[PDB]
Amino acid sequence: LPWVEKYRPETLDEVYGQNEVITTVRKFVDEGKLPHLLFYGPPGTGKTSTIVALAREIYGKNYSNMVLELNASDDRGIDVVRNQIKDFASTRQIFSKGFKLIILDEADAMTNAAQNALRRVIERYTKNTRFCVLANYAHKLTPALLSRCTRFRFQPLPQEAIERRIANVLVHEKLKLSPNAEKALIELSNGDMRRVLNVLQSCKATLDNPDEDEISDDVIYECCGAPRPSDLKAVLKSILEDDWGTAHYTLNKVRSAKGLALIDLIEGIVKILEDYELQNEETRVHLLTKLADIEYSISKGGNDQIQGSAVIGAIKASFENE
Amino acid sequence: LSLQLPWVEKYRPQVLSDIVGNKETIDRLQQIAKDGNMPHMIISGMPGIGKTTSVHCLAHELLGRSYADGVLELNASDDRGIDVVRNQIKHFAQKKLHLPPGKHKIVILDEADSMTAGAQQALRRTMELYSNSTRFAFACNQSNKIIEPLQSRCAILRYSKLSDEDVLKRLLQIIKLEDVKYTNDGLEAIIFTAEGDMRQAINNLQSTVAGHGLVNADNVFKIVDSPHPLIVKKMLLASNLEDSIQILRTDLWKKGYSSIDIVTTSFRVTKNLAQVKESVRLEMIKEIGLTHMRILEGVGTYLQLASMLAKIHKLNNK
Amino acid sequence: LAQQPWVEKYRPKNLDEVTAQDHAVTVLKKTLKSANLPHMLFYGPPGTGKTSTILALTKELYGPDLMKSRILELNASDERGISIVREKVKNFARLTVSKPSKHDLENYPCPPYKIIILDEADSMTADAQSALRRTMETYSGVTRFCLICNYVTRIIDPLASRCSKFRFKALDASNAIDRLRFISEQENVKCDDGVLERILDISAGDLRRGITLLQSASKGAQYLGDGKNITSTQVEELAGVVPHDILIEIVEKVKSGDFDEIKKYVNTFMKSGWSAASVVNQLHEYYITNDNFDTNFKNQISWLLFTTDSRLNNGTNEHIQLLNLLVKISQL
Amino acid sequence: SLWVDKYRPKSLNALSHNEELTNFLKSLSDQPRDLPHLLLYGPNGTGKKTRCMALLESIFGPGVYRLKIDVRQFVTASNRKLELNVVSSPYHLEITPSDMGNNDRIVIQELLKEVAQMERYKCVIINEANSLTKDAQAALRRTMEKYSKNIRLIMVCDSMSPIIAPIKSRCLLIRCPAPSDSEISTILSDVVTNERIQLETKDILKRIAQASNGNLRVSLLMLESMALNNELALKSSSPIIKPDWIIVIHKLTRKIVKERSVNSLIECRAVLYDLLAHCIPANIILKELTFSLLDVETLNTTNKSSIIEYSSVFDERLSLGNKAIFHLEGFIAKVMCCLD
Amino acid sequence: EKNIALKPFDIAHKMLDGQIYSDIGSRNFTLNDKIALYFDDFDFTPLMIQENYLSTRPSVLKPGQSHLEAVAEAANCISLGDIVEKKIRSSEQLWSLLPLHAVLSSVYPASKVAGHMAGRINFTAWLGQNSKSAKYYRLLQEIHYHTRLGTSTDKIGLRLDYLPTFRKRLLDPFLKQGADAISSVIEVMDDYYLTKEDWDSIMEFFVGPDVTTAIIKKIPATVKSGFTRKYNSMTHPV
Ligand SMILES: Nc1nc2c(ncn2[C@@H]2O[C@H](COP(=O)(O)OP(=O)(O)O)[C@@H](O)[C@H]2O)c(=O)[nH]1
Ligand SMILES: Nc1ncnc2c1ncn2[C@@H]1O[C@H](COP(=O)(O)OP(=O)(O)O)[C@@H](O)[C@H]1O
Repeated sequence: LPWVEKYRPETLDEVYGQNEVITTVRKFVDEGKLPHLLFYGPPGTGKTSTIVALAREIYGKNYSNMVLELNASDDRGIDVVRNQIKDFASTRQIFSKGFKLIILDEADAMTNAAQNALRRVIERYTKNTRFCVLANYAHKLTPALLSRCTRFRFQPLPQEAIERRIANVLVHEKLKLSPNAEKALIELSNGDMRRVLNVLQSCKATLDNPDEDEISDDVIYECCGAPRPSDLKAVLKSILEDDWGTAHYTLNKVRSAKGLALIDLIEGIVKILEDYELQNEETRVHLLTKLADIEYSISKGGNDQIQGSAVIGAIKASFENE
Repeated sequence: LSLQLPWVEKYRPQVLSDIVGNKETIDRLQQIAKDGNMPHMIISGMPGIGKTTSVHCLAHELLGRSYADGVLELNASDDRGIDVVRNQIKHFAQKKLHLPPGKHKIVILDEADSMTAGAQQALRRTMELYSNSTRFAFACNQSNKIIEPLQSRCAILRYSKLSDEDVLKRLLQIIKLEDVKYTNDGLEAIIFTAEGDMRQAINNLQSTVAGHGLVNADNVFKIVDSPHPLIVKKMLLASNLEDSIQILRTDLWKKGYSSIDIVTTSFRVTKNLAQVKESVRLEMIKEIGLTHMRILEGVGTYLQLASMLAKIHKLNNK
Repeated sequence: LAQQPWVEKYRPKNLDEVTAQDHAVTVLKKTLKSANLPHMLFYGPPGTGKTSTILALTKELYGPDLMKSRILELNASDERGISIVREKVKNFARLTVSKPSKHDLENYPCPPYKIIILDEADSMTADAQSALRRTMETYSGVTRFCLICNYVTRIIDPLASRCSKFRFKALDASNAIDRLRFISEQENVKCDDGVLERILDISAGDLRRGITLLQSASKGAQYLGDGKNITSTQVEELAGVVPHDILIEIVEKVKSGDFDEIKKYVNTFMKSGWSAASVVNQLHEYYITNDNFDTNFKNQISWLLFTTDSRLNNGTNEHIQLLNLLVKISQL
Repeated sequence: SLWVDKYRPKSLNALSHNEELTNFLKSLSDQPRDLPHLLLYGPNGTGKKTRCMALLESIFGPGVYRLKIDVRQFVTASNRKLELNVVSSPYHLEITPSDMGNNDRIVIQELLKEVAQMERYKCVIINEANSLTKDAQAALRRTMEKYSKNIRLIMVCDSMSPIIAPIKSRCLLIRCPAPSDSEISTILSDVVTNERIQLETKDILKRIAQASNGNLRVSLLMLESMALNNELALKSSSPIIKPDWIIVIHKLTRKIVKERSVNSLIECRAVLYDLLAHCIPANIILKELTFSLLDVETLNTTNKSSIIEYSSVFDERLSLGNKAIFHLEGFIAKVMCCLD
Repeated sequence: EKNIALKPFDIAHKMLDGQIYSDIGSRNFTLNDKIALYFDDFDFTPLMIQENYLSTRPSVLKPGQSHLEAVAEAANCISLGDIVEKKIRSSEQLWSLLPLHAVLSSVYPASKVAGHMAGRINFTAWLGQNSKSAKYYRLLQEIHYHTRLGTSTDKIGLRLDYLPTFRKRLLDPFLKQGADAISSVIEVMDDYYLTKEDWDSIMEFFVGPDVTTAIIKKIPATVKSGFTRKYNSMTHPV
């Protein structure tokens, strides 16, 4: 069984904070002003727990009759899910008078046409059905769907909470994790507990002895398929200190042998260059502008070797200002 | 448990007089309702401004009781197919329904510009065949994409984005009807967040009333999911590029705000920076829009935001 | 006749025939020894043997007769989009698994799952890769996915975590030239000295492109009479590579710096039909790797070449872009 | 008919320039069964289409020139009903899918599938292959892989850069350089001897060849126009005749160089509006204006460098825009500022 | 009713006024007001700004800056706005970029060339020119379809290269030979399946010194009558 389903926050106690959303939705229900809700944010913040707690509070024993739980990423099809929604809306019960709640997890995975059809369905059944939409990013949804849904943002979990959850998972699964590996995993996941759990499970599976072996940072980076900071630092050092031929050879060799895309290399180098102490602002201005231009040109295609040499030249030229 | 009636749905306009913006178009629609005999019309404008709502209000005024079955709304880009929606339109047109002599059945089509050649010709033929009892209203974003034969038969109405004054008037009316306690800065913040989006403004007002009760700037910004305008203003007006990048990293990128929200809030804030000369504001807006276009093309990285900040800082120091 | 591309014709049949990928082959053999085959992620420089190795592993797993029925090969880049690829995968998985015969069972393990191979998986978008991960999770019982890509970092973490990753080292120049020489001798291709080296240089070490270019050159040699040897000029013509003499003339015209002379030369160059993009690429290769230019000149010329390449990628007039690029370099 | 069309070579033996390419085509026609897919690239008006037709005549016979034109109707998605002009012969087809805009991929797929099903093989000639969309090129690669038994594609383009690598790997790259001035002079001499045109000296043909910039079609049409104006007797003092749009563009260049002001910019806008409305492409206008500006002898190196830089910038902007007059006026204004 | 058509004129006149771009006028009429002015009739505002931004006398010129530099910067921004508009109105449907298009096409060039209107606000000529270009492209497509079997060229090549010689072979003989050249003209038309409608359409494609309206009008009516009578009196290939 996946570790994402396990250790999932089952009650509001497991949620670190965000009681404001619960209180606002409770007031909406009490005052009879409940709109179509949209909960978005990183996975693991407690959107599902919050909505199921609200549904249990509203309905109680008839949760299975008044709540329809759907997942838009099931990929069954637009017509089948539309039929499901319509038959759930049409199955009114006299002994269970009241609005019916529909929960759609991972709605951001839908195509634009599916989202427009969902918005039309929401408008059609708004008289007796209330829709709750769960997504990872609100900007991935169509503007038509966004306007009709009241937006609630779930802030990313604090680093201390993520570390506590990681420690709980480690002690539950008897896994030993190096502090460097833990820092790398936290940095790569970027406040997403699902990524943490998936990477930990995969690393445990790949271990020859999942009970008496410690996961290193190299294992984490290999599992995530991410550029190691050591390689990026070596490339940056070669660019900054060595001449043009050596820098070009080093960049090409590193990003071809290790399978690092030029855009990912640019992102890593920009991340590293943030901590650099620059005596001139023009250095940072030139670096940022030129690297953004190169990345945008990369997104449209173009010559790969020319773009790599452009990156090298942009980094070299900016540092001429000290 | 009872019925749920959100403010955005309860206070949506029903009669024509409930619409705030587009004075000329609303006056034309009111005249059409007054003299009856609704001509075929094409309402065009940027999406999301509520073009279909105006014709819905016109249908409510014209028909009244018979609005339940005398009005059919459809989407031209329906996934069910153009043929099936055309068949539905034909079935509705052939449906017999008694009406007062001065009124006619109304068919509202959304995203009519998505229709291609042939389908538009068939719709024109259907409209001509049943013009005695059925009138057609087409809603589209680009009026030029509608074929000339359809445009000649219809009367063009142009719908524009609501101004801040209209949003303020609607919010004041809602507040008076709901005895909402508020401050001027709170309404200013709500109008600032919703750039002519009436539904977003009403939703934000409702959420602020529920969460805190008193509508002021702090509570509105706490409710609003966009980055806080003060943080964006500090990032933009910082005299040092390192300070701007640090503010970005700490307060916007690491707080889960997407790049789209960041650039939109930067665009909103730069427009209102009265301390800065308008030429510098226009240069900053140009850079912000360039990075917004880059983000919308699929880049959307943190490096683009850093470059935007670098260019803005370069502009500021002259 | 049984005409077949030389790339697919000379693919190694078994894992033991892979020359330089010792580490990946050893790890794959160890995995094959285990009764369970996890999802596989093949990454490395192009033309290293990723597809060859996965096909050899499939052959050793199934058998020559059963492997064709048990394999679906897709290219997520050349395909129309996500929907076509995912629907084809769904149809392949939903189809009943072919029953192995007695000979297949007694000669090969014949595992009860079918292998789906995706080529150029890194070119997929994030949404496409998430949909592919969902499809893999849905049908993980009976299908194992092998993703072939050049950059492992272009694959999202949720999809990459599900796959055991095998790294293919770039082929050594000696190994690639030996493979090309062996292919040429078997097909009786008369090649002059340095022709295979020129083919490898044009292909930038990509053995797939090198084999394709060698096959194309062999076809051209049949059309030309006298049965002469293939020469570097022919392969340069077939690959769309501007001759080095024209590049030297362009460099000298830039060095002289006369605007009118450069304009005249570019005007007379565009009449020969040579590609401007090839000229830009070769100028980049010449200038960047040249020891006669200092750091500042290369810093400026890298940005110049980048701007010219970005403008050429938008579908613009080659003459204007090339003239602007050559004029800008002459002012450095 | 016009001399450019009357004396067009109708066979591989009738070709007079680029002897190596003629020998290559003759060798190709000797083995029709194993004919590869071809991609011919080079400057405009160099004889690519003529060479393709000559190869088709060598393979199938003179019947390839018995051409009949028909319109094929295709029902696409959302019931868009399209018309494509297909020039056909009892042995081959000629299509220009770029005339359908972004709907080229579906037209190509439908028509190629129909041709393959209707079928040793039928050759399909695709004009302006470089302007095909990438989806259309992917569909072309799919049809090449699926229907290589019955379909042999002959793609003609002016530049091979927009062509995708998968297409290039499965096709034979043929480079067609523009003829030299001596070959153009020889062709024009043959034409004038056939038409019995008086020549004071052979240098007139050299001047015509130089003025055409290697474009054989342009040189032939210019020779015909000059002969008609001079009563079928060309003299050494006969001026070189240029098309109307080229004359207008040269006048615009002279006006821009002479006076740089806002009123001059307005009148340049009027001239550009006149040029664009009469089916003169924006890229052609920009290229001609730029190369006329660079030929002015009163401009120094800095002015010409600024002009070519602005030309590159606004050419990129033209390739990414909709309203061409905007970019053309921007380029002219920038040039006026740089000259002043 | 006419106020609807007058609205773009008023918007263009207000946006090109130099008073609202000074330091004092900016406070009274802020940037939000100008963007709102764009969003009123946003279909025509960029067109009107592009049409009328060369007819001003700039009062907002920076020291050391001439009128020509200001109009060059305005034209640069206008072309950028056109690119943004193309990206907006394509299949991508990026309607969130409307304020950016507003600034790039209407507000920034107006700020660059703001001043007193030296003349009158003229309606945009791009729509009529676009319609004319579409009509002539349809005519050229028809001519190319008719003459495709005789000419080895594309549509653009037919316009650029073949048409001058077709003019020399179809209209010039009438000027020097009168009605005696009708047979040769008809013979040339027959070789390319050119109808009399195609002959009329061909003469409309010429610009500058090659305009044929006055030349055709100067041709005697008897010559034209004989030409059309001889054309109608004989069968033609099709
Ligand atoms: N006499 C002669 N004329 C040629 C030769 N090659 C091309 N031409 C002429 O060049 C003109 C234009 O060639 P075209 O088919 O349009 O080539 P493309 O448009 O560049 O592909 C034709 O009308 C031919 O008359 C040749 O070898 N000999
Ligand atoms: N290690 C190797 N040993 C022998 N031949 C190889 C090796 N790697 C690649 N090749 C040659 O490359 C050709 C196909 O390359 P391919 O495996 O498709 O490249 P990629 O790694 O991009 O999939 C085959 O014909 C094969 O002969």
